[PDB]
Amino acid sequence: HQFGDDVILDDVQVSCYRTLCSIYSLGTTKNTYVEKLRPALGECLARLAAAMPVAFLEPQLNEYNACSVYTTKSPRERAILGLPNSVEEMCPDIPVLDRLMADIGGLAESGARYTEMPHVIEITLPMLCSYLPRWWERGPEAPPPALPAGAPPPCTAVTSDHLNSLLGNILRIIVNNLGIDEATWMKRLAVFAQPIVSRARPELLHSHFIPTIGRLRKRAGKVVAEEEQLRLEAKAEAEEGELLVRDEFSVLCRDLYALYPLLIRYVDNNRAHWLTEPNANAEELFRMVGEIFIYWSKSHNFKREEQNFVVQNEINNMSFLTADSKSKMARRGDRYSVQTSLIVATLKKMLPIGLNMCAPTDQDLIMLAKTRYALKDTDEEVREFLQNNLHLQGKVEGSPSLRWQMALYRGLPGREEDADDPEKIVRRVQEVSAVLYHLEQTEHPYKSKKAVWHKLLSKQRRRAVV
Amino acid sequence: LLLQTNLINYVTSIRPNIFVGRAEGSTQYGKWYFEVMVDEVVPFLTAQATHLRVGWALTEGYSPYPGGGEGWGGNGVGDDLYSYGFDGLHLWTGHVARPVTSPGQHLLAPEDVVSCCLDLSVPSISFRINGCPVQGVFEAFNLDGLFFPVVSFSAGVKVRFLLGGRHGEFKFLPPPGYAPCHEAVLPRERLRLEPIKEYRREGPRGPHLVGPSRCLSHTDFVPCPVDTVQIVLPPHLERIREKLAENIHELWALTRIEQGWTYGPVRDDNKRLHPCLVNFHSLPEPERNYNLQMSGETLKTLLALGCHVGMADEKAEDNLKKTKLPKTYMMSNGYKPAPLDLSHVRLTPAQTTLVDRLAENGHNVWARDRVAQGWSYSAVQDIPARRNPRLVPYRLLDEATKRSNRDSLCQAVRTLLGYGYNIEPPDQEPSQVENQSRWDRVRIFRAEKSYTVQSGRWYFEFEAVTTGEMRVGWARPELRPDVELGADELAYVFNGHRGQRWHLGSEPFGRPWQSGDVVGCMIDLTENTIIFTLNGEVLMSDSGSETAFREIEIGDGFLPVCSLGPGQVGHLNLGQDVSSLRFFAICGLQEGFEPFAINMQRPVTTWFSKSLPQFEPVPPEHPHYEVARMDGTVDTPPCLRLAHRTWGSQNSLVEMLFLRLSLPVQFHQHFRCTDNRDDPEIILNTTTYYYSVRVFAGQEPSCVWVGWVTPDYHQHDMNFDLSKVRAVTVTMGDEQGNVHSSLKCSNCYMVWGGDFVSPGQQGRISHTDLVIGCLVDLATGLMTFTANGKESNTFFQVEPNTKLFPAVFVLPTHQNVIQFELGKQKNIMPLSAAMFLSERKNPAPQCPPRLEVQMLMPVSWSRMPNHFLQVETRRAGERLGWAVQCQDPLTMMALHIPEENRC
Repeated sequence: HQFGDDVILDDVQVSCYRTLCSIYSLGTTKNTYVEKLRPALGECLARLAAAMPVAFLEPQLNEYNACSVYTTKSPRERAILGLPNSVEEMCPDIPVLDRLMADIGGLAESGARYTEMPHVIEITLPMLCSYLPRWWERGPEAPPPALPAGAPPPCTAVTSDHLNSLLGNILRIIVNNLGIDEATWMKRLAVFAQPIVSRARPELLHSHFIPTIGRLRKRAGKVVAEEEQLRLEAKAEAEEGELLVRDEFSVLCRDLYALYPLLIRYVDNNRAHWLTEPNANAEELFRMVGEIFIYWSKSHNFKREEQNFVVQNEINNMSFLTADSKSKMARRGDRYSVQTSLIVATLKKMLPIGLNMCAPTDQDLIMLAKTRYALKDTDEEVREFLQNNLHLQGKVEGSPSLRWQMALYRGLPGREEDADDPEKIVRRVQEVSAVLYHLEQTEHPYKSKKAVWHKLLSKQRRRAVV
Repeated sequence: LLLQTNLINYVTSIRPNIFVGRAEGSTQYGKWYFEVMVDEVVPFLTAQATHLRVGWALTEGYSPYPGGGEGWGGNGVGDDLYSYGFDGLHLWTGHVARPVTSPGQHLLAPEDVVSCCLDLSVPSISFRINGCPVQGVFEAFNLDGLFFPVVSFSAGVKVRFLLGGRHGEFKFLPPPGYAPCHEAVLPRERLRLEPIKEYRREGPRGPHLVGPSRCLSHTDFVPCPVDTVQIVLPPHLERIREKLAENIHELWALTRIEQGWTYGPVRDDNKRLHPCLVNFHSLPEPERNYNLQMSGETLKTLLALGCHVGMADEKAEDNLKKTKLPKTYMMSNGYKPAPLDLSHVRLTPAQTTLVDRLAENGHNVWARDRVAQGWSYSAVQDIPARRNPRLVPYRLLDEATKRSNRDSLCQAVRTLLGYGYNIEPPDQEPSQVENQSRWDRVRIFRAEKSYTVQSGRWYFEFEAVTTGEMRVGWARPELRPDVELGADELAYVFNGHRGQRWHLGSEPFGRPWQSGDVVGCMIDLTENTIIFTLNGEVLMSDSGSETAFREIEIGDGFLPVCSLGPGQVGHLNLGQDVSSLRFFAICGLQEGFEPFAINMQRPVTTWFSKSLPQFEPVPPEHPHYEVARMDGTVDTPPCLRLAHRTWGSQNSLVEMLFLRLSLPVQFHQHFRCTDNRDDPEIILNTTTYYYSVRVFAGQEPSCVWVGWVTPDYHQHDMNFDLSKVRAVTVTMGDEQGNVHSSLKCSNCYMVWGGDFVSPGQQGRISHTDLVIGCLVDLATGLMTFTANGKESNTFFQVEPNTKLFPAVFVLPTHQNVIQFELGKQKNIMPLSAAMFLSERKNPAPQCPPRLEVQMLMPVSWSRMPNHFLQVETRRAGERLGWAVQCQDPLTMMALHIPEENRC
């Protein structure tokens, strides 16, 4: 409710400084009590950073800020109540913003794990994720009205570059710590990092996201290969290794539920531009998410481990999907639903890119490839089928709607008819057909109504077990 | 009997933004003058003759809509009782042309100057042609609203408005006491030429749909300061008041000094200086007196508001910190009266709003005092003539004077606080003006029912130029114009003023738009869902739903629909040009939605809700009103009875009902020069016809009006009384007085039942049933009334060819209200004879099926013309004035209903 400026003014500010600096000072020590305690402290710290009107990280520019004890109170005052006489001396233990960002970088490029930088991940990063947006709104790059713009110099120096660098470093940390068995901090860091993604620059995609999703896709593929071999060989030892593949599934689903909930937002803001001007990186991201969705659909275990992760970790996912409603400011389905699944949500978000890849003419071949997938024809088999039936491509003169669709298709700068080649066409038809296929089974699984459970029999048999 | 077809040219009306009226306590000058000069006229650009009329029109009720209208169309000045016009040869009012005599008579031609004069006092409207008097006047017309200059034209016209001063130069001297219309130009507004009640205007990308305009009322100019008669003044509030009087006087004097005013032995306006400057005593007493009355009005106003005032701190009351004027400054006086310091005093936002309200009241009090003195408003200041630019209520006042009166009064409040009198405002109470009904305020634009879709996936866009009340969505073909969109099952709509979605009520959904935002509406009949997007992003409920509405039934079909509130502008794109769509590719194209008009050679035809009330047959299933046709008996004639189904029940609707019979009686073209057994020859040769209305017992006659209405009646007033009735008198006379003719024309002729009733302030309830009889002589054009067989004083005279419908206006007070009794008095024919040719000589009363009761419905669906006249408006020059040009013809085939005389 943006009450901080009015509320936290003099003595509430003093108390907030004391709380802030105590929580930050707590970082150095290592204890089991501290480890179990940190997440609540970091959450409180983030909320306090968001609410606090002063920019404690950027003190040198405090003289501009009006909502500060130093400006409000005369030097005669502040002698009655002990002060250092300098907002810098407040509490020096907290480093400046540039220093902290440099530290987080250095750690991320070094490859530090959670054990080396547990204080940062649990406490500092949420504080920065809360600080940088609020002060970006009040800082340069804010939409300035003429008078407020000309008179006071902004206290904050925050810019979108800070947020972009922080997001890249966070993704770097996650990629460093993907493989580890125990990463509980992932969900909390992702939730805290959601806000800053809005200001992420386009280059972040190619720089960070594509490699991350590619690595996750490779890991998924290895895991499915192990699952296929395990199904091929039937033994009690085959029942052994089920545990291994499920543990791999669970850690993989943890990595995905860490990474995608950030990406979905990045996609939402950049989807319009990707559709307006086609982007090869966007197409490749669609390919990765589609491959992961195919693995999800084919592997029974992967779905169950996703579901177990969601239920045990109480991940609602409604905040990830709908949080923009919160920013704009006006149960088993809520627990787990396939709609909630971040895999299908991300695939549906990126699907328009895949559809834009395919020209309107390719719809007929797409349908044929979907039928072949229903015949269970493999990737190469649908490819050769498309080679055989390439001539079938739809007729612009024959169809009226295809006329204007294809007119728009040329209207796109990146899409030219001369550039298209048979191999490109058959490939994109194959990809879109596989995605649409598996999406149709996901959307209508038929698991419901296959064996209806009115549980009248279960009730009648409760008396029987009695 | 048969519908008639003919080709008619379109007509358009242009006015300046001058609005003048008369009201008690009004700030407005009564007499006004303007001119129109004809540069070019093409008599016959089409087969139909060119249209050019100049006149005055009333803000309320002058709603000329393109194409269809009264008579054969071409609605302009004088085609309604609200407008009064001159064509060069005739004076037009009520769609009647009355020839008027002028030297060198001719239809308006190039190089002709028409001078129009309005005297609200009489009231009278007069014309001069090329400086030569026009021997006819409009008088005795209604003053319910403001008056504005107007020209109505077809294509083939170039004319210029001359409004005086810098906006045009008059070729002929205005008659004495008549102000040029440019003087009426208001502070907050600049002079312009605008269309009247437009629902459409051309835009850069495409046409904009426009909501109803917000128009001022003649009451608005009347200041209404809060009453200060009941006042109790504490003694310390008496002297303190004088203290602030002198304090504000001194502060204002100094302020004038800092702005540079000096001392003058004499005073003058342009000079900018005031003689009081010299000392707070030495200044004249009348200034002190004036400041004292207003200082008291301040305290009395605080009391009237009821804010609690109390002496907070005796220490500050006893000791007053004194500002010291800067020593550096030097003044002819040499001595400055030190006011209290303003810096130490603090004001809260509530005090700021109180300051605004008190400044409003003070300015309104000043305006009332000046009005009592006889001052009036004028954009140009003439002290000798008592015309001031600032003599306008605070709302219409300009921002600069608003700020000056603000600031002064906030410093006055800080002075009170410096004395220490703490003031606590009372809680604010919301109020709803309801100056205009939802009916007129809301316009609905929908696609034509031919374009209804019962299948597929469709997309269309709506751009919001304004951020105010507008709704966009999909509607069923049987959408009722009356209902606000989405209140009923008929519409599936989204309202971004508040971020709501409407179907059978309102639920929060999405986010409110901002100016320039585009709403993409998509309907998927295959999945039976509706989706809304804003600027390319899907709107979400207070939930994860991507769909505003679900499980929709296809039924008859769906249509695109939008609704605009007053002062709202939208742009509707149905996809005839796919490139025009901004956000279609971002959302909808890949999903496969097709634009509503993707393959259409012609733009989609639209229909809009039109607020003109028209008579429609009472629905058989109308929940509240029932009409029963009774057969004639030996004792009783045939009758049509009205009953209230839901009377004496929760949800009962009690409101004014305007009813008329379907078929009229027509007066003869040429008026004749100069036992109870009917006499055959008398009854056969009589031109007199009769009907009666029986008001039942329990139905208050005071709530009933009986008589006739002309087809042009369109006035749907909840607070109806005979005063609201339109009326105007056309007077034609010789060059030297000697009035040849005076004709009174009105749309409604009626008698109030309270006139007939014997006084019943005591014993008001009457078991007896009242029976009001209406008689008309077609040959003499005379109309008379009978109370219970007793002749009433009221009588009317009408011109030949007049059509009159039996009409009853009633406020129900009982389940059984009225009967239209179609019967005959001895030696008088019933209405059947007059209505039907075959029955002209049949005295036997009859009620055929065609004769039916019709109730007034305020709003109706009206087609939007595919093409509209292109009018060029400019300012040719300071001397030339403003210029209006139409050159490209438009014609429409018009279907004419003869009985209703409408097209």
